[PDB]
Amino acid sequence: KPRILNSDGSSNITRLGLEKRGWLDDHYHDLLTVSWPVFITLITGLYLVTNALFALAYLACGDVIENARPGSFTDAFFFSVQTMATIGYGKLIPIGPLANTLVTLEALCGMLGLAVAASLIYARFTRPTAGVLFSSRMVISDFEGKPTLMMRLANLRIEQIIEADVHLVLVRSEISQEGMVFRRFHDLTLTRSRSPIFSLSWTVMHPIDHHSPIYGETDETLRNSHSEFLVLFTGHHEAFAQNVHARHAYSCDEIIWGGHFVDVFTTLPDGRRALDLGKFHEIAQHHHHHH
Amino acid sequence: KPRILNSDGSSNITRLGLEKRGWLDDHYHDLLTVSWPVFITLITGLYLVTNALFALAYLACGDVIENARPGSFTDAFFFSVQTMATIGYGKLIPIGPLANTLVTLEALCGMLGLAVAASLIYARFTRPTAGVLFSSRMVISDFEGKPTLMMRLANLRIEQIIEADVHLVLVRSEISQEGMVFRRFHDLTLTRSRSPIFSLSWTVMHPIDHHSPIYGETDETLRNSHSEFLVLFTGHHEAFAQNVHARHAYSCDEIIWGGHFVDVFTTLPDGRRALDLGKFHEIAQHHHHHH
Amino acid sequence: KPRILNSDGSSNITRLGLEKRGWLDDHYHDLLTVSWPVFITLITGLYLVTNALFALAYLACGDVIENARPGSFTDAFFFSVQTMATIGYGKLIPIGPLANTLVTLEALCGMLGLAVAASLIYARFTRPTAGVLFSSRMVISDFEGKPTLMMRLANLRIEQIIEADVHLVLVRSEISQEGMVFRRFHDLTLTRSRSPIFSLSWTVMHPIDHHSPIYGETDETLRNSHSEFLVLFTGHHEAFAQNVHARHAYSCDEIIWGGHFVDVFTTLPDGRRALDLGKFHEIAQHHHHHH
Amino acid sequence: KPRILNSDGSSNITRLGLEKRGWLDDHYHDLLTVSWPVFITLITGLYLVTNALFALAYLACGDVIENARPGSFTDAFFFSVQTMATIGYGKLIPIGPLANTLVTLEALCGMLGLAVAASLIYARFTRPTAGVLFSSRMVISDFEGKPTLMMRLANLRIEQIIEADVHLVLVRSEISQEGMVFRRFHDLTLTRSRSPIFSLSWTVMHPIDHHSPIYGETDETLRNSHSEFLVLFTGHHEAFAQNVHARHAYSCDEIIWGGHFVDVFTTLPDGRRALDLGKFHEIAQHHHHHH
Ligand SMILES: [Cl-]
Ligand SMILES: [Cl-]
Ligand SMILES: [K+]
Ligand SMILES: [K+]
Ligand SMILES: [K+]
Ligand SMILES: [K+]
Ligand SMILES: [K+]
Repeated sequence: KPRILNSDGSSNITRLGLEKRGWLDDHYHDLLTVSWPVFITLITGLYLVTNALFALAYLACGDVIENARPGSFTDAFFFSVQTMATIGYGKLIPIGPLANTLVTLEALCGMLGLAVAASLIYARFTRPTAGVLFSSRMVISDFEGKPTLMMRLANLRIEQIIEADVHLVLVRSEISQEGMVFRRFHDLTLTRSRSPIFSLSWTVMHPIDHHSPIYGETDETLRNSHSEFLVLFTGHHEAFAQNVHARHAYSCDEIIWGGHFVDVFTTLPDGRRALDLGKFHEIAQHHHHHH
Repeated sequence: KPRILNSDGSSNITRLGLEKRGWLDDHYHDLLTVSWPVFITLITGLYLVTNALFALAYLACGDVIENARPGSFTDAFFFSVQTMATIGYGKLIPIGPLANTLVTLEALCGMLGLAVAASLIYARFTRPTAGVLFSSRMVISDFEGKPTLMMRLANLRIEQIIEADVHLVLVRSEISQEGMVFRRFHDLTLTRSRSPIFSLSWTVMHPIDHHSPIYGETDETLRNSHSEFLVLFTGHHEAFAQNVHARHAYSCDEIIWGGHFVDVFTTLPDGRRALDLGKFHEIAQHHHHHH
Repeated sequence: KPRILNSDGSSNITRLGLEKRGWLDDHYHDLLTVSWPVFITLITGLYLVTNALFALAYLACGDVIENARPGSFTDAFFFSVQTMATIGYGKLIPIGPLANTLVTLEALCGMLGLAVAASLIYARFTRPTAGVLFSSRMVISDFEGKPTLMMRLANLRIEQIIEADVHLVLVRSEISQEGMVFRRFHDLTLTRSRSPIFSLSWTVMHPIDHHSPIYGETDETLRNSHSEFLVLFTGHHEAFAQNVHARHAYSCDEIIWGGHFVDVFTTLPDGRRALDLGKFHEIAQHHHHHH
Repeated sequence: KPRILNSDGSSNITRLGLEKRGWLDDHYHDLLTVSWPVFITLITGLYLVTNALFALAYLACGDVIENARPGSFTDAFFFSVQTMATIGYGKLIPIGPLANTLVTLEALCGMLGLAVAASLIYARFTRPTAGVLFSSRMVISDFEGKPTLMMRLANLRIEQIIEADVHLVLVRSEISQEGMVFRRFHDLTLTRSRSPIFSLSWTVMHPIDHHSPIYGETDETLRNSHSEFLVLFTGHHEAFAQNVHARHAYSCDEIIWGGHFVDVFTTLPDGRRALDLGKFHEIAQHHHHHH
């Protein structure tokens, strides 16, 4: 049993091609992902090499930086750094027609330099994360007189997410009248799918009624169709004053028949009502007798 | 009677944990909240203690700043300030291999320095506020032949909010067939929940009909379930050319049975039609006779 | 007959209060509206006064700018300009403990200076406009066998608006069973309210059927209720790769009973199919005979 | 047979007018479209011709730049470049009342200069692209016992698009009871129009049932009405942490009656499950016998 969706809801499918690419994915399309400290290294790195190059560029021009040593790389490099940052001390003024032309070019570079560098930082850099915890398991047990598929999520930060949508989706292999076998998605209807203010915990619920794609199914039948469940969550995070997304996926064998999530809200001596996420993945079962 | 939601719709529940944190909540996740004047202080402060440091850094290098006094902090500090701002007067040029290397590092810093500082300012700094006033009370009284749960809201600014949604929500403790007591959310249907152009005042209305979760309830029964009402409002503000959110919460004892909001629109000698928010929280009751 | 909504769908109602204000409406809440050329003046202006002040600040410190004339404002001012821009020529270096402290403060100022100035520009400055033309009139005439309320809109730019929503809304004075007279909004159902790709012209249509709030109404009855129609349009503009909004309002006497918009699409010798907005406000009527 | 919508869903219709323009379309309304390398040229170019100008401006003032040659353009130009970038070496200080006034003006320019330049870059520059491939053809064939209009789309990048909407739309010429011929849009209902996580491939499907605008139509009848199909796709791209849009259009003769898309998912020796976009446009037909 290989898994079509990973737990984080990434696709396992291998992709085939080697030709074109996202314009701007990389001309984030193709930096704004890797960790903060790394990001800085890269910009730092790029900052140096760029300078050390213009440095190399002045030298190959001659002894054309005043008050500089003959053909010295450090002196020049620092003049470069001193040109690009736009520090312009003066002691190291340019010389002639050429050096000066590299100057105005080098200034331009550090200017855009700064802009791009600003864009990234803001882009990140923004992309905020949702701090949403999904339960490691699902359960099917009775609620309001129906067997109900359930799972739950928690908000890991103190800030509030408002206008929160969850979508719970069955994915499985089906056969058509026409004898074609395909992979189909079903949007399980939830007792409730919109929570206007998500702040603590949320048990999402699919009553398996006669209208449910999983009516009359069992573990065995679910495994036969290699059924999986995909959960997508979204919301506007008060913290970032921005939007957030989280996904997660579950396979059949992560569905506990009969289970009940343990209550996650507590009452305490200090602070009264509380919420203990230590219990978030806890599920109760009734264990049957042996002989 | 302790309150589960505060008037501002913040949650009263105590949260339990002490382990992880929002990546970027603080690496706004963890500044862009505190007041303008404060923000400036902080950046000002940071600006100083970063300079003073590099200052300390040059000194611990030796008498390595030219035209500077021996081991003087002020002179150096100013050279720092003069390096980071990228002012580069020149009179205070760096000395040797080391100082110069701190320089290029210090320039980088003030560069990102500027970018971050720009990001924050724009981030704020944006997050605009909705200037929405909620009535201090709710009422239940007859409209179009049904008892109706009502409350109202007003736009506190001259700008217009377009595409405005309100969601009015009953939260209460219920018992399931299976003898489990939980807290449930109901979306009260509104005679109208979308207002395409919100500009003045808006009375939001829940006709308590047979389909209403509060059909046949009374003050007594509402208190019994510790019922609360949560209101979320959102919209695109023409002002900021951006989105806005406001919430508020009400308990049972802020529902006035029989009350009628007072009309808030006026006709006047000058300007004709007007709107008086002075009367926004005013509610009419019929008082019954004593003996 | 005074008008409750203006043609541009602004509210005519006078607003009453004089106490609080939008935090950031103005601390755009309270610049990013006035025209480009004006914007520049203001920043230019602000740029000068700020400098001329720090100038005044150095002087009141003494003859503390080197190579400057005694107590001269121009010299100082230029040193200020030379400090704030972070030009730092050098010929005009600061003097002592105090001047230098104004320096680091002045640099900070021009830094934020630049950031704010950047934020605004981007904010504007963004807020893009929709170039949407609304017809000066509405018409009620027969379409598909029903009298139909209609009006139309055109896209004034070459770019495309995608995902376009229009909302057409009756506003009028009504009376409740309970003898209260209020102003009510009705969302007229449109044959079609979503146009996924708005690019040329769009006649929006409300079939007055038995379900319509304006079933059996007439000019006379519409005027009695001081009925108005409010139109809100929104969409994502391909141009700005951003969102856009437009509104407009119509009173009774801008509804032409019997009228038909003139066809606005043409066929031509050159370019074949065309679209002539010169005809956009043209309406056909049948004029009855005299004696 | 001329085509009303092109394959990319641009409109073929000629537009008529020559009077007003988008405020900011160009005052992106009217730069942020042309290719990266080009963009840089333009800013580079602009950077130069703004400097050369101020250069010309100083000269026409006299020999007013110190340490500069008499009336030399290069020297001045570089002083310009050295003023605008805010490099401020010093060796080339300004002279008198006038030069200095051009200075503070030139600094302002390079300041806004930088801000605008930063805005554009971020604006671009953002507008991210969707990397969505549409099948070159449509098909009508039986699925679940109904003839079904189908086509499919694929994600060309490794990143995921979440909350993806597709809208498939019949456009054709119709005649009203009132003998008026117009162009009408129909929203074909899809067996599924929202895909919460689009990542690989998606066959979009319109079961032609009794409720379908294309019930009982044929190639002949479709051509008669000059029917076209328009597809709009949108989604939030995880990559850019932003939104994306793609459209495409199809005419009658790009609908293959009886065809079946070839399965695009594969199983392999290495990596097991894969997806081959090489087969994306492949369609199966049953070819009938000759004599
Ligand atoms: Cl499907
Ligand atoms: Cl209403
Ligand atoms: K400088
Ligand atoms: K200098
Ligand atoms: K500088
Ligand atoms: K300088
Ligand atoms: K000097």
